[PDB]
Amino acid sequence: MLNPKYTFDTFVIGSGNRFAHAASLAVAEAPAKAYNPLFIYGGVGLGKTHLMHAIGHYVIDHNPSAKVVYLSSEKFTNEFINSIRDNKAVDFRNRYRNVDVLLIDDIQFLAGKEQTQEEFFHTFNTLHEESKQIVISSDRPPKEIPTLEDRLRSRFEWGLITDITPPDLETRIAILRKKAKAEGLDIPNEVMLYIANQIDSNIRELEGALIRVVAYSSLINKDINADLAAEALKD
Amino acid sequence: MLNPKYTFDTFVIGSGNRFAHAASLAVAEAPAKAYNPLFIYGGVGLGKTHLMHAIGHYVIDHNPSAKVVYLSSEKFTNEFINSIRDNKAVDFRNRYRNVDVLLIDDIQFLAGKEQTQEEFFHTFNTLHEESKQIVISSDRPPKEIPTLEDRLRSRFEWGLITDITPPDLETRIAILRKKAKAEGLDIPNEVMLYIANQIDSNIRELEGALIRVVAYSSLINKDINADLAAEALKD
Amino acid sequence: MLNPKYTFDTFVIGSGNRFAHAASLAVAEAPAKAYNPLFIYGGVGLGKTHLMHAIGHYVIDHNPSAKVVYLSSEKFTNEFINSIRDNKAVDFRNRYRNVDVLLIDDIQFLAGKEQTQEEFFHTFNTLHEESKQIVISSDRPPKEIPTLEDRLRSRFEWGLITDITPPDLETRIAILRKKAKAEGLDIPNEVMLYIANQIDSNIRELEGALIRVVAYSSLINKDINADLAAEALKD
Amino acid sequence: MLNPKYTFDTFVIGSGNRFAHAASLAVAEAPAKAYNPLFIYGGVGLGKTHLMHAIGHYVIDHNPSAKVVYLSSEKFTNEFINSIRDNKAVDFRNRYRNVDVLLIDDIQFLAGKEQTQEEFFHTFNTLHEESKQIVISSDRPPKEIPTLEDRLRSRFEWGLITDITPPDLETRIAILRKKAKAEGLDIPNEVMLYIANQIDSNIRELEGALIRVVAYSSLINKDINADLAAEALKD
Amino acid sequence: MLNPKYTFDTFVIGSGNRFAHAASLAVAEAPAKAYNPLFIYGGVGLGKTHLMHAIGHYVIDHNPSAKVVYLSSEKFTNEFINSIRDNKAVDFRNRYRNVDVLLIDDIQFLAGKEQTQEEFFHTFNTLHEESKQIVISSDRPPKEIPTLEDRLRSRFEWGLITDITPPDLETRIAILRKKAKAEGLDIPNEVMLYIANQIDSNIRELEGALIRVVAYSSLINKDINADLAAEALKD
Ligand SMILES: Nc1ncnc2c1ncn2[C@@H]1O[C@H](COP(=O)(O)OP(=O)(O)NP(=O)(O)O)[C@@H](O)[C@H]1O
Ligand SMILES: Nc1ncnc2c1ncn2[C@@H]1O[C@H](COP(=O)(O)OP(=O)(O)NP(=O)(O)O)[C@@H](O)[C@H]1O
Ligand SMILES: Nc1ncnc2c1ncn2[C@@H]1O[C@H](COP(=O)(O)OP(=O)(O)NP(=O)(O)O)[C@@H](O)[C@H]1O
Ligand SMILES: Nc1ncnc2c1ncn2[C@@H]1O[C@H](COP(=O)(O)OP(=O)(O)NP(=O)(O)O)[C@@H](O)[C@H]1O
Ligand SMILES: Nc1ncnc2c1ncn2[C@@H]1O[C@H](COP(=O)(O)OP(=O)(O)NP(=O)(O)O)[C@@H](O)[C@H]1O
Ligand SMILES: [K+]
Ligand SMILES: [K+]
Ligand SMILES: [K+]
Ligand SMILES: [K+]
Ligand SMILES: [K+]
Ligand SMILES: [K+]
Ligand SMILES: [K+]
Ligand SMILES: [K+]
Ligand SMILES: [K+]
Ligand SMILES: [Mg+2]
Ligand SMILES: [Mg+2]
Ligand SMILES: [Mg+2]
Ligand SMILES: [Mg+2]
Ligand SMILES: [Mg+2]
Repeated sequence: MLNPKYTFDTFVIGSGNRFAHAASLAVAEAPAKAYNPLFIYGGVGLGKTHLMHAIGHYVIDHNPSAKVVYLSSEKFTNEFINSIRDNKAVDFRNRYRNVDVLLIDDIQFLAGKEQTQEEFFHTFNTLHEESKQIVISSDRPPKEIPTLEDRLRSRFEWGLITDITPPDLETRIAILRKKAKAEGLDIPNEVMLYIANQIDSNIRELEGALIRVVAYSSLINKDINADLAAEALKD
Repeated sequence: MLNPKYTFDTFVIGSGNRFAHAASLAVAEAPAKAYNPLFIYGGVGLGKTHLMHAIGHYVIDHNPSAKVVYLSSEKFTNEFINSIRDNKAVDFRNRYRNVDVLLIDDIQFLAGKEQTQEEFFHTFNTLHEESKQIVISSDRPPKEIPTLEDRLRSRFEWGLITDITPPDLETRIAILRKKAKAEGLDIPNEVMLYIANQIDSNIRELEGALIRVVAYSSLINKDINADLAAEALKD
Repeated sequence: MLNPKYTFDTFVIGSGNRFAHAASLAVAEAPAKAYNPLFIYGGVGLGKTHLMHAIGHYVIDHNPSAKVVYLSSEKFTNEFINSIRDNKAVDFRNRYRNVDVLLIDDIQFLAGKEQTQEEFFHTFNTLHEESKQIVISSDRPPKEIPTLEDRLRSRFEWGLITDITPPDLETRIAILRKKAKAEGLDIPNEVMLYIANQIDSNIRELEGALIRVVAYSSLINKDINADLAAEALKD
Repeated sequence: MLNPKYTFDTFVIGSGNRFAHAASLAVAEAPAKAYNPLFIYGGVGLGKTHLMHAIGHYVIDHNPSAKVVYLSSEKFTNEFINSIRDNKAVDFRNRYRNVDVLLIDDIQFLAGKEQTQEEFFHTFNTLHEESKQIVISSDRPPKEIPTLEDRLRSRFEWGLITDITPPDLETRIAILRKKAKAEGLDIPNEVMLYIANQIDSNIRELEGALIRVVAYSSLINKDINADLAAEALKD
Repeated sequence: MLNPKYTFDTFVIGSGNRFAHAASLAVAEAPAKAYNPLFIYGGVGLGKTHLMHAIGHYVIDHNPSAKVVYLSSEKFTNEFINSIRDNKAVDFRNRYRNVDVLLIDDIQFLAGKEQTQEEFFHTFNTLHEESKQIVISSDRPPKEIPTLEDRLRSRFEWGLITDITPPDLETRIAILRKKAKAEGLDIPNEVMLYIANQIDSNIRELEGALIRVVAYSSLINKDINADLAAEALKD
């Protein structure tokens, strides 16, 4: 279930993510003991899911008996709605109310879902009173999620809330050198600089702009440089 | 489900398609470990579908367990809309969210299909965060697909993007020669030159010209030469 | 569904239709495995529809388990538009995308019909990719059909195109002789020769001129000869 | 729907209309199995409509399940254009394309109605390939109808064409006697002979002459002879 | 709608209007069953319009269910041209093709209106084929109306034509008597005989003379005598 590229070690710290990283490690090192719940929000492609998976690995790599479960809220909704239609709701509860860490991603996808919101509420309360770790990610802070009840907003606000903001030029370059290290790549700093300057959006667009430049250098079998990089990225 | 005619074998490589060929061979050699997702775009009849079936053919033969699925985005839409009407959404999701390689063709037909775009978003995230191969083809790069949410455009720009451009005279001649050898046809080079020189459009029109010339030869029982070829293609 | 008077047995082969007839029979004997698609074009009354029924009969008679559908693009347009109004698009698609042989007459009636063009595109792609025979006819070649997208034009050009031209004096007579033979009639050669010489337009006008000669004869109850003929066809 | 005065029995056969009569009777006796289509043309007031209603009477009397529709091409035009404005085109098609016999009068009023012509085209084709009788009347041969496409002219010439030419004096007398007999009148021969001699135009003008002679007789309470006829028709 | 003073009860029969009167009553007693159409022609101020209104009143009085419409051809022309501009021709056809009796006055004003002619043709055929009464008035017989097509003039001649000729002295006297009885005046036969002798033209001028003579008498305050009449009309 846990993408194995998404560790603390592959996660680059910058000003924009420092809080969320420190909170995520606090929680990993001391599950249910440090911050419960941890609520992480922020814009598209900024590492929410990466951090959530990093908390996961850390906890498992340190307690092989720990029942650790990641899933988007869309998947939590689908399994729940199913258990009602198939009358096996008792089996959905024995699953999700007895995990040791619950990592639930993108809770904004519960908007306009009266029933799944309620079931998430009862799941949240059970896990909290049983000293289990809850980690929720969102694209926006609890106040800005519509159709949400006070009682549920109130529990999202009860632990630590951290935001993630987009990285600067320097941080984008550090994210580029980190993926390049991961595949043994010798790349000039003028290239990274050039790439990071064009792509100031999400680390996916960024990750992708690098994959291209390299793959192209490989096809034409020529050394990587800002002349090549710019050619590979016109389109 | 896969065309036996569309393999890496029957695919002639030229300057217009070298990138997409290499990318597709890499993806095929290393499912999910090389480029994920791979996104291929280009004009009419230049080998996108062929390259996608080529990836399928190779993976199934280097891993007879792998679940490999090819479909147009229009079939993905129809099957999805159906699954909601006949209240079997769980069966649609069991299939598309649990494949090892998804080959999804002509992604632009999700233009202005808000529900299906969202269903494809979650399908994508499930497969990518579980190291499954996504290959996506389009008639255009992600920045140019209308209605396309920016949430997906980004996921399309996150792996490798390759385009294919129309093959030159030399590659068209080589596509003709390759089709002829496969039907066991002995055809003079001057005829392949004649055909390749008149048809500079798409490879579908190029195959059609050869089929016409062969059929008109067979009908008038005369050996294939450049006078016959010009006679058979006048209209 | 199919005209029992429209078979290979009743189709007269001349230089003007040798190519279309040869193609139609190859398709009929080896469906999906000789030429696919087959595109037949030609002016008014030259046996396009006759040849498409003849392929229907041949395939049905030789494989009773084959799903063979003949229809005009006009009926395809109305059945589609209707399936949309009645929320029954899925019933349409289950029919036209699962046949073994699609015989679709007069595709020029899709000029100006963008929604149905897209629907025929998707039907074409599904049938071709699943090794099903497509046969399309037209009053003109693909490049002369207005409003057609390049992706659809290219699909019409990808198999064998065959044109039909107006039959010569020898073939007109052969056609008159064949109609007469079927209708138990007995007619001097000078009569066929006179009719054959006067009607050089379409086989409809030709059949019609034989029908008036026979009818004028039956009326004034005198036996058929050149003088009666010229009297009958005085127009 | 049909005129009870317009039968084969009430129709006076001359040499100018012998051929239309025979063909009409043949059609009536064997619908869809004798002449299909039957195309009748001729000048004003020579019994085209009479002959069409006569076909309709004969078929309905020998087959109560037969669906027989008589209408002018101008009524076909107004019902079509309305069915488009009122979005009920499928309701018009259900009517006209499933009749057993279609009797359409004065086809020349389709001249300059390119949309209606096309709908009639598709109506013709549907009715023809399902073995339904078509009967068309015109004031002129298919060739002489302006704006008519080739594909439609060709279909009008595919069956039996029959002209009707104005009646001779013997037939004009034979007809005046039929109308007089139909009203139980006793009228001297010299009266018919006088009228038939002064009126050589259309049977409408004949009928109106007899009506004037007879109305004048009854007004001035004197018997009908040549002198009174001559006095009544002075203008 | 209609003139309450134009009845059978106020129409003075004489030898000049005998035939037209008989025919108009014959039609009124037996709508669509005695003469269809009825064509009335004749010079100025001879009671054509009066007869047409009298038919109307009689039909309405004996049948409250009956749809009777009187109008000038000029009102028909204008309402029809208006219907085309306003795209409401369907509304024009609904009105005029579904009446039980159509009284259309002064048909000659259709001369030169080729478009209105055709509309009146089709209207005529529809009313006629559905056994509705058509009454047409004119200043001249059909052959003398210009621009009229053969097929329309034919239909004007298919029924009864009645001419009206100017009235004699006895009838002029009787008309004056009847107008004078209507107003409740004691006018000596000497006066009526003076007016009738001097006014031999149309009954409008005849009515005009009486109105002057009466008004002259009212002003001078002198009983009406034949010398008072001579001076009143002196100019
Ligand atoms: N700080 C970081 N260091 C290294 N890689 C990073 C960092 N932030 C993001 N990435 C990479 O960027 C990609 C997107 O990260 P992800 O964890 O999916 O972001 P997200 O905020 O969860 N996106 P979304 O759900 O669309 O709003 C992954 O490949 C991450 O490893
Ligand atoms: N490089 C090539 N060598 C051999 N055959 C080729 C090549 N490129 C395309 N073809 C053939 O061309 C035809 C069309 O290829 P296909 O892969 O369907 O193109 P496409 O890019 O998918 N077209 P479209 O989906 O309309 O934009 C097939 O018969 C292929 O076999
Ligand atoms: N070669 C032929 N031998 C015998 N009959 C023929 C031949 N060609 C045409 N006909 C007859 O001609 C008539 C019209 O043929 P059909 O196949 O309908 O023409 P088409 O090309 O489909 N015309 P159109 O659809 O108007 O563009 C039918 O009765 C056919 O049987
Ligand atoms: N041969 C005939 N014998 C008897 N009555 C006839 C004959 N021909 C025409 N009539 C009568 O003439 C009148 C008009 O004939 P009809 O059948 O309407 O002619 P038409 O050819 O349709 N006229 P049109 O549409 O203006 O060209 C009717 O009253 C018919 O019954
Ligand atoms: N025979 C009649 N008896 C009494 N009044 C009559 C007679 N003929 C005409 N009139 C009167 O004369 C006037 C004109 O009659 P009207 O019916 O309009 O004539 P017309 O033929 O319609 N004229 P026009 O339309 O100019 O060609 C009205 O007041 C009628 O009542
Ligand atoms: K709740
Ligand atoms: K949708
Ligand atoms: K050669
Ligand atoms: K094939
Ligand atoms: K359409
Ligand atoms: K299309
Ligand atoms: K047409
Ligand atoms: K005439
Ligand atoms: K007219
Ligand atoms: Mg995420
Ligand atoms: Mg493709
Ligand atoms: Mg045809
Ligand atoms: Mg008629
Ligand atoms: Mg008047």
